[PDB]
Amino acid sequence: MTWHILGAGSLGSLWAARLGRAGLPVRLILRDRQRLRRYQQAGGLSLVEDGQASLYPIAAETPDGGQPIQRLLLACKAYDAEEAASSVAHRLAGNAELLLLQNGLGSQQAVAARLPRSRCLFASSTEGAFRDGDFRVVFAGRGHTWLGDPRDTNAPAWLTQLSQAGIPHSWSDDILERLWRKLALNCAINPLTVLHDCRNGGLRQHPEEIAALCDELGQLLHASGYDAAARSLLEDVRAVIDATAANYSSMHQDVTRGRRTEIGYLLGYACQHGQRLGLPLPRLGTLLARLQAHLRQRGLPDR
Repeated sequence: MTWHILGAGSLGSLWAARLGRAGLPVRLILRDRQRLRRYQQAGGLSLVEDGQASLYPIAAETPDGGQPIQRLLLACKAYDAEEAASSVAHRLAGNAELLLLQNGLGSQQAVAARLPRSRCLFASSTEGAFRDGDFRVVFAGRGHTWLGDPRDTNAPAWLTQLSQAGIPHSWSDDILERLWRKLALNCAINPLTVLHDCRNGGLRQHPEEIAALCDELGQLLHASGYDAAARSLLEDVRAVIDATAANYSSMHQDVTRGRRTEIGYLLGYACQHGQRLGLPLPRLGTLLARLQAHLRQRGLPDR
């Protein structure tokens, strides 16, 4: 019944604002008591829509106290997901369901294995949101979220509550195919944007590099049972480049801001998966090696 929100991701606050303002029970799970004290001083969660700011006084708490968690939304970086879910594992009720809003792959399976008695649903979202302060989030762009569970493919009954809160979603009976579509899309664009220090539109000047990457990424999708994604991957990459030509990729923004990237769940996960299939991916291998060396050169982690 209650929507417990864990993680400091921008999407978690956007979900919490829409869920709470629609009359659904929502409870924020903040990091520590110091963070809870500052949230109470701010008075609630501030959402910015088209320049207009609104204050949503959602109830909040810390992982140690509170009621049993039956439904948890995990919205954090992929490298923080396992550590975050384990901080509230003592409050999971057995019938608990987890909605994992992490980019890439790897962290979802790690959380699912760490919490065997809980149901971990996978999510892939295109909604844009960024933080402008400790408890202030800007609704940057409308998007769509795909939900699914590889272990239990039947849709839950609470999906209609998301419709009431205006959260666009679709239940997919093969959520792994959706996550692989977006991961292969990330590997073809973001690594080159960091190495070349350019906007996504600048990748038009490297057509053969894009084609060779999608070639190996297409073989990786074919070897994993995702034929439809592999055939349209190249034109899908071309469409995203033209649609986001003036934008800097999310990984380009992470590096320029001196922060850790999610490479361990994007290009690093792809090359890892190709090795397990015995599928050689040399171009992605050197691309991964150049990206890791690029990160280490600036004191940033390479995983």
